[PDB]
Amino acid sequence: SLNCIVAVSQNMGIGKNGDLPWPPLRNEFRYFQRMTTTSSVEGKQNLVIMGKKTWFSIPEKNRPLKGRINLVLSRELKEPPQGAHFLSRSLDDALKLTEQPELANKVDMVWIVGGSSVYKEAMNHPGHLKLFVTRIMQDFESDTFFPEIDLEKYKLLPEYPGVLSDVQEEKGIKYKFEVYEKND
Ligand SMILES: NC(=O)c1ccc[n+]([C@@H]2O[C@H](COP(=O)([O-])OP(=O)(O)OC[C@H]3O[C@@H](n4cnc5c(N)ncnc54)[C@H](OP(=O)(O)O)[C@@H]3O)[C@@H](O)[C@H]2O)c1
Ligand SMILES: Nc1nc(=O)c2nc(CNc3ccc(C(=O)N[C@@H](CCC(=O)O)C(=O)O)cc3)cnc2[nH]1
Repeated sequence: SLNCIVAVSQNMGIGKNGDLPWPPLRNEFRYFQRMTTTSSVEGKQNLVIMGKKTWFSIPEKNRPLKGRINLVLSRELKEPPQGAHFLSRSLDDALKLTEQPELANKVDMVWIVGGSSVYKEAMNHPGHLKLFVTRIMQDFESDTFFPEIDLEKYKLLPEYPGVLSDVQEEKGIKYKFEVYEKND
């Protein structure tokens, strides 16, 4: 299945000057690490698809995201950024690549991890799509925003395996984990 994962502020912001609009939330990042890294199929890895700015928004010491196959999207870059496993010129080229048997046999989940335009194209992609959305319950100054969630297609699930639905809090900031789903 194809999955998006994101943390959004109340104003639906996701980035500010190539970083997150809020201070580091240690447990929310752990959640991101766990969901993207954990495969539900023994012996297979997970694969993350991300835009170019998101890739460089990750501290160099954490690149590539360990335990996961990192794929970057770019139309300008000649070579893949140092540390990336794959480069693709479009979202669909990347998805077509994950379906190649040499990959599919080693890959379980595909995770879209940003940025904005990558989120938008994926959420309108036809098929089975899940959105793992962390609702940060506080407005934050942002220059990049998450696109609209169409509630005529996406349904908020009341629970999901491995996700705590209770309100969380770190550094004084409250947030909750949500999961939306659509089929075709
Ligand atoms: N809160 C969160 O969950 C979250 C998640 C991710 C990112 N962020 C934040 O969001 C910001 C980055 O997001 P962003 O939307 O500004 O940038 P982005 O979408 O990560 O990257 C934009 C660039 O990626 C390439 N690209 C994107 N979509 C493509 C496509 N379909 N095909 C080919 N290339 C494609 C292009 O590079 P070229 O110009 O080379 O073609 C484009 O200029 C940062 O501040 C980051 O910290 C937040
Ligand atoms: N829910 C969610 N939260 C985020 O913070 C998030 N961030 C991005 C993009 N930004 C980043 C920035 C840093 C790292 C990072 O350093 N990841 C490491 C360490 C996590 C940790 O232990 O804090 C990793 O292995 O996940 C990941 C994504 C994309 N989707 C997200 N989705």
